[PDB]
Amino acid sequence: MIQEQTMLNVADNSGARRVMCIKVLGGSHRRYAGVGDIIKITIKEAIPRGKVKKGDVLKAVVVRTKKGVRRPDGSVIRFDGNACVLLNNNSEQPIGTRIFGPVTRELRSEKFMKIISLAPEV
Amino acid sequence: AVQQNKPTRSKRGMRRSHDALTAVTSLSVDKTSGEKHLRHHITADGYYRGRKVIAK
Amino acid sequence: MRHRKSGRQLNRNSSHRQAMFRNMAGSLVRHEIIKTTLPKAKELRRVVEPLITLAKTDSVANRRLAFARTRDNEIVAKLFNELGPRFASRAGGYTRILKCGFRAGDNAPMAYIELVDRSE
Amino acid sequence: MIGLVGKKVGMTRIFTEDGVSIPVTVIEVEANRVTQVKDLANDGYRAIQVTTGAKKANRVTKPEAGHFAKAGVEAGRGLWEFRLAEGEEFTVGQSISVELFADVKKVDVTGTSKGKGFAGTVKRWNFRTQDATHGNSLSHRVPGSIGQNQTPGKVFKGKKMAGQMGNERVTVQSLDVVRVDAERNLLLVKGAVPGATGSDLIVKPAVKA
Amino acid sequence: SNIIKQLEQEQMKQDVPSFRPGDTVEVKVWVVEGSKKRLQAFEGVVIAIRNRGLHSAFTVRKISNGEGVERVFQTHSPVVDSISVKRRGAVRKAKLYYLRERTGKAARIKERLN
RNA sequence: GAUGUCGGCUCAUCACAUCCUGGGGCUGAAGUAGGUCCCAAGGGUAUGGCUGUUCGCCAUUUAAAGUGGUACGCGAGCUGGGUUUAGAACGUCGUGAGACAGUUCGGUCCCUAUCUGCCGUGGGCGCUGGAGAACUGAGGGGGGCUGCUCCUAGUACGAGAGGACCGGAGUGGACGCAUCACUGGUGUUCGGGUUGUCAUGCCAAUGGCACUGCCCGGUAGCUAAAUGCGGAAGAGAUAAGUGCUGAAAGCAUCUAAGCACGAAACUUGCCCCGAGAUGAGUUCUCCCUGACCCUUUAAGGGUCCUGAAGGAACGUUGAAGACGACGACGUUGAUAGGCCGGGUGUGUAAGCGCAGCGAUGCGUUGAGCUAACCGGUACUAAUGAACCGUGAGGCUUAACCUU
RNA sequence: AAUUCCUUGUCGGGUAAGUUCCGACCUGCACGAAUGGCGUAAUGAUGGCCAGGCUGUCUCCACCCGAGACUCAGUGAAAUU
RNA sequence: CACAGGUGGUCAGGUAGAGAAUACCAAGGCGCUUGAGAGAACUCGGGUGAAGGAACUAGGCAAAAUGGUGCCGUAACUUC
RNA sequence: AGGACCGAACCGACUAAUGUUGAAAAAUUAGCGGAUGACUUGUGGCUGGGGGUGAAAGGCCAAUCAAACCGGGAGAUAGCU
Ligand SMILES: [Mg+2]
Ligand SMILES: [Mg+2]
Ligand SMILES: [Mg+2]
Ligand SMILES: [Mg+2]
Ligand SMILES: [Mg+2]
Ligand SMILES: [Mg+2]
Ligand SMILES: [Mg+2]
Ligand SMILES: [Mg+2]
Ligand SMILES: [Mg+2]
Ligand SMILES: [Mg+2]
Ligand SMILES: [Mg+2]
Ligand SMILES: [Mg+2]
Ligand SMILES: [Mg+2]
Ligand SMILES: [Mg+2]
Ligand SMILES: [Mg+2]
Ligand SMILES: [Mg+2]
Ligand SMILES: [Mg+2]
Ligand SMILES: [Mg+2]
Ligand SMILES: [Mg+2]
Ligand SMILES: [Mg+2]
Ligand SMILES: [Mg+2]
Ligand SMILES: [Mg+2]
Ligand SMILES: [Mg+2]
Ligand SMILES: [Mg+2]
Ligand SMILES: [Mg+2]
Ligand SMILES: [Mg+2]
Ligand SMILES: [Mg+2]
Ligand SMILES: [Mg+2]
Ligand SMILES: [Mg+2]
Ligand SMILES: [Mg+2]
Ligand SMILES: [Mg+2]
Ligand SMILES: [Mg+2]
Ligand SMILES: [Mg+2]
Ligand SMILES: [Mg+2]
Ligand SMILES: [Mg+2]
Ligand SMILES: [Mg+2]
Ligand SMILES: [Mg+2]
Ligand SMILES: [Mg+2]
Ligand SMILES: [Mg+2]
Ligand SMILES: [Mg+2]
Ligand SMILES: [Mg+2]
Ligand SMILES: [Mg+2]
Ligand SMILES: [Mg+2]
Ligand SMILES: [Mg+2]
Ligand SMILES: [Mg+2]
Ligand SMILES: [Mg+2]
Ligand SMILES: [Mg+2]
Repeated sequence: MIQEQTMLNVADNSGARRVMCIKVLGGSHRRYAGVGDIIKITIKEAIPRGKVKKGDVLKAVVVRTKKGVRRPDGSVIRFDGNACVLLNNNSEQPIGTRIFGPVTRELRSEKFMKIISLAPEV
Repeated sequence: AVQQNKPTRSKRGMRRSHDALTAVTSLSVDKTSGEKHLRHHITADGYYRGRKVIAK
Repeated sequence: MRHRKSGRQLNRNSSHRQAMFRNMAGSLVRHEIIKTTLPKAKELRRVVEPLITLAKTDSVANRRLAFARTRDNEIVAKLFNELGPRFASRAGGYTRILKCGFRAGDNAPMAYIELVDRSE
Repeated sequence: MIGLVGKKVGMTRIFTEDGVSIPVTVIEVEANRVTQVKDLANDGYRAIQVTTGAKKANRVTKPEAGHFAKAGVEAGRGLWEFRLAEGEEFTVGQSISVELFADVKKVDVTGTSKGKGFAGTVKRWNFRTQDATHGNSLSHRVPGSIGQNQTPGKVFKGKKMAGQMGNERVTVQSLDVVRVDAERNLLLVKGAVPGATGSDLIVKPAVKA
Repeated sequence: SNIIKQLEQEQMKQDVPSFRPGDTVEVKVWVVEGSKKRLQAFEGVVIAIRNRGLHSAFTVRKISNGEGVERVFQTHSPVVDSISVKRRGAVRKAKLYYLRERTGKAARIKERLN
C-alpha cells in the first residue's frame, strides 16, 4: 500500500538507498500501489559514484510491502518494510543488476522477468 | 431559528392531535383475590396469578 | 447499531455498573427479595445467577472467585452454605422477576426480584 | 425460469484442489410448494405462488389456512411469487427443489439488507468529512451545504440526506453457483448476499448472464 | 450452523500436527510454475495462531536476507502440504508480535522440554 | 429601522458554445496520429510544490484534468488566510494631527428551526360488509465512466519508418451496492501481565482507585484497507450523416409518395420504491345467516341478545429500531435470560507438593477463567382472561339464472 | 530590506516541483547614521523558513467508552410574531 | 440565582516521592436538589487503529511525541 | 551572588477547543508565562473630571471614558425621521 509521500527502501544495486513515491501510475485518483505496480519516484538518498543520484526522478516497481500480497487460498505474505526496484523512465527495465531480498510471484509477468531471476527467493 | 408569523390556535391543536393519552385497554383480575391490576404486574395487596408472593 | 450486543449501559460507566451490580447481588442474596427497576433486575439475573451456580461446587477457589465478584464474606458464606445447597437440583432460573408498577419519584417501572424458594 | 426461496445459513469457504479459497454463502433451499398458479385469464399475468418451511398451526390464521388447504400443501412461513416465461408450467401442490439450479451457472440473489437505522451522510452516502481541526466549529461529519442561494431557493428532491439506511430489498446479481446439494437442500453461492444470517432469500437464475 | 459445521469438517484435514506459538516450523507449500508443481519450504517461528475450525490460521515470521518476512497460512488450504515442528519454543504468550521489534539475540526463544 | 463582501472546505445543481468517451462529413485524410466542422449533456472529468489567493507558473499524472449559470451557487453549513475597526512599525506624503486601491507583525464569525423546502419515519381517515395475505404496475427514482495488455496481425496500408479500422478475449483504475467467509482494525462487557497505594485481621490470594492506572493480546458485533457483485448485451424509435427506388423538373435528385441504414442522448431492457394510481385496481382465502320497539318511514334512531374472522393491547424479545413502526414468540412454548455441553479467547488459576537461603522455578496442568458465538435444555419469565371489531353488507340499470 | 512600485527582479542554494526562505547581485520607484546607522553572544508564549522525530492533521475514515440528542415521568423558558 | 467565578490569614497526618508536585489513603467531610430508560444521526469530552506519515492546512492549528536519576559525552558562535 | 535556572503555592494570560438566550455581562477544560523580585498580597490612606493616574494601550478613574456619575440649566436645539 504505497501512496504519495511514502518512503521506500531499494532492492537493487542501482545506487539508491531511499526513495519517495511521488505518483501512483495507472488510473486517475488511483490511491495506492501494491506489489507489482509501477510508481514514479524521486531519490532522497543515494550512494556516491552510483548509477543514480539524489533528486533524480524516475520509475520503480514495488516488490515488497508491509501490507503484503494476498494469495488465492486467503494467505497473506507481509514484509517488514516497503521496497522497490528502480526502473528507467522510458524503458521500464531495471536500472540495477542485483536484486536484494525476497520477491513474490506477483512479478511473474513478461515485464518483470529480469527481477525474479536475479532475486535470491522467488 | 424563529417564526416570522404567529401560528394560529388551529395549527396548535393539529400538532396536539397526537398528544392524547391512551387509557389502559383492560385491567386483569386475580384468580384468587379478585383484585384488578395491570396485566403481568402484581396486585396492590401482593398477589400475582393467584399466589401471595409479597409479605404485604 | 447495537446488533447482537448484550449488556445494558444503564446511563453509567463500566466501573459504576460493575460496582452497583456487586452491591445489588449481595443485597438480593442477603434479603432474598429486593425491589429495583425492571431493567436493572434483568441484568441482576446475569450477575447473581452465575454466583449461585458457582456456589454448588464448594472449593476454596470458588469461595475466592465469589469473594472477588462479591467482596463480601457474608454473601459468599450464604451462597456456598445456604444458596448453593438449596439450588443443587435446579438447572438455572434461581431468580424470578415480578413487575410491581411505577416509582412515585420518577415513574421508573419497578420490579421485585426474588430467589424462587424464599421460605420466610 | 422461476426462482426459489431460501434462507441465509451463513458464509463458509470451498477449498479447491488448485489452491483457491472460494467464499460462499450457504442458502438453505427447502422444497418450495406451489400454493397458487395465477394464469392469464383469471389473474391477468402468468406466475406461481410458493411457500416453504413451516409455520405453527396455532399461528396460521384461518385465511392463510384455507389458502394452503385449497392448494393441498402444508403452511410455510411466507408466500412468494415467481413470474413464468411462457413454457414453464406448474401445478398446485407441486414441490420444487433446489435441483432446479443444477444446470444454472450464475444466480441473482435478493434479500433484505442488514439494517443500520438512522445513518448519517458519511455512512449512507460516502459524504467526505470536513476538517477534524483547523478551526472547525461543530461541523465535523455534518453534511455541509444542502443547496444554492435564492434561485432554486429550495432543496431539490432526492438530495442525499441523513436517514434510514438498510433494512430494504437488495438484489445482488450474477453470483456464481459454487455447488447444488439436493440431498441436503443447500445452494452454495460464491460470495456475499444481502441480509442477516437466518433471513429469507430469493434465488433466481441470472437475467444477464 | 450444523449445516455449516458439516460442510466445514468435510474438507478439514486430518493430519494437522500439534504446534504452539514459539515453535519453529517448516511449512511445505505448493507453487505452480506453469503446470508442474513443486513444494516450497517456509521455515520460521510461529508468532500467531488462529483456531477457528476450517478458518484456522497461523503466522510464521522468518528472516530472509535481513528482510523480516511474515506469512499467514490457512492451515486447511491444499496449498499447505505439510507442517513440521523442527524446534519447540517456550513462550508465555498466545501471540508473539513483540518479536517484530527484536533482532538476533533479542528474538531468541528458549526451548521447551515439557 | 443591514440583502455579510475574496478565496478555501462541505454539498452540489443546471446549461452546452463538448475536455474525454460515442456517432459522423470534408481533409493539403496512405497508415499511426492530426486538422476542421456537424450531432450528442448518458456518464466521467487530477494529486501536489509556491502564493490568502481566483488565476497562473512548475512537477508529476489521466481517457480526459471542459466552458459557463446558480446572490462571481453554498458563512441561520464550516473556515477566516486575504480584505475594511481599534495596537505597533517601515517607506512615502504632510509643519502637524494623521494619511496611502503602498507595505509589515497582531488581532471575538451569535442564533434551541415556526413556515416553505428536503431526507427519513409514523399516526388518522379514506378506498362502500369486515378481515388476512399475495399481486398487477399507472407513475417515480437509481444506475449508464473508462484505461491497459494480448489475439485478429506485424496483417490492411506504406519506399521504409512505423502501423490500423472491424471483431474478440482477459485484467485493472475510479465510482457504487452488498457482506464479514478470509486478511485486518476495533473490542472501557473476556483473559493475562505490571507500577504505585488502600482495604479485605495477617500470610497467601483478591478487589477498589490512579485516562480502561499503564500495557500485551482478543470473542461476538460493527467495520475497510478485506472480497463478492454491478455498469452491459439486446430491442425500439431517432440525431448529424449515409443511401435505395423516385417524380415534380423527359435528365438529375436520399424525398415530394414510398423504402432502408444510422450514436453512451430518447423509449425500453437491469435494480429499488410504488394502488392516497381518490383513475384508491386485481387475485386467492377467512368470518358474520338473532329478537325486536319507535317515528318526520329513511342508506333512520333505540333496546335486548350476540361479539365472529381477525386485530390491538399486554408480556418475553430481535443481526428491526431515535420514538412509532417492522419481524419472532407467549406453556399445545426455545421468545429472552439462566443452566448444560461445546467452541472461542487468554495462556499452565487457586490450593497443595518438590527444588531453591531467596527472588522465583518445576509439578499437579494447555490449567483455570472465559462477553455478545454454536448446539441444546422449560429452571425463571412470557396469565385464565379482558378489550376493539359484529350480526350477510345501498340505489339504478343491464345481462345471465332463463338467448 | 518590517523600507523595492515595477516584482514571483536576476543568479544560486534547498524541493520532483519553492510568489515564501537563505545567500549574493545593485537597477536604493521611495535606506542611511542617536525621530540613530551597521553589527552583535545571550534572551523571546515574537515574525518568517528548513529538517529529524512524531502522529487520524490528512489519504479515509472505522470501532469503542462516556455526557447530551431520542422515549417516559415531573418542573418548565426564550428571541420572534 | 442554593450561579462551575472571585475572596486574606491560621492548622499541615500516612505510603511512595526532592516536594505544600502527583497518585492512593487517614482524620474529617461529601456524592455537587430532577430522575427513569434507550444505546439512532449529529454535537461535545475521550480511547484505540491496518498501510502511509504533514500528501492536511494560510500555518503541523490541534493532536501525537519527548519527558526521570546517575555516568559518559556535548558543535557553531561567544560579551568567555 | 543573581531583575540566575527547573518547578508548586501565588501572580499572570500565548494557543486551542467548549460555550456565545453561557455554569459565567469575558469563564471552563487541556496545555502556556513569571515564580527573591522593576515580585506578589492584606489593611488603611492620598490623588476628582479638561481633572486625576498612566513602564503610554487614549489605557484606567465602581460591568460606564477622545472627558466619569448624579442632579440641575432643560420641554437645549433638531431646516431630520
Ligand atoms: Mg439520563
Ligand atoms: Mg477507573
Ligand atoms: Mg439494524
Ligand atoms: Mg470539535
Ligand atoms: Mg419559486
Ligand atoms: Mg450541440
Ligand atoms: Mg439511455
Ligand atoms: Mg496547483
Ligand atoms: Mg458549475
Ligand atoms: Mg458567491
Ligand atoms: Mg446562507
Ligand atoms: Mg484575516
Ligand atoms: Mg456559525
Ligand atoms: Mg412560509
Ligand atoms: Mg473482529
Ligand atoms: Mg500479600
Ligand atoms: Mg478506595
Ligand atoms: Mg477497570
Ligand atoms: Mg497452580
Ligand atoms: Mg441456544
Ligand atoms: Mg515542503
Ligand atoms: Mg510551506
Ligand atoms: Mg528612518
Ligand atoms: Mg527569532
Ligand atoms: Mg418531559
Ligand atoms: Mg413570552
Ligand atoms: Mg445546587
Ligand atoms: Mg494535590
Ligand atoms: Mg453513543
Ligand atoms: Mg494509523
Ligand atoms: Mg503502524
Ligand atoms: Mg502542504
Ligand atoms: Mg493542499
Ligand atoms: Mg502560506
Ligand atoms: Mg501546537
Ligand atoms: Mg498529548
Ligand atoms: Mg528568575
Ligand atoms: Mg525563567
Ligand atoms: Mg488565592
Ligand atoms: Mg478553574
Ligand atoms: Mg489555564
Ligand atoms: Mg519557573
Ligand atoms: Mg492610537
Ligand atoms: Mg470599568
Ligand atoms: Mg439645583
Ligand atoms: Mg427634548
Ligand atoms: Mg434654556
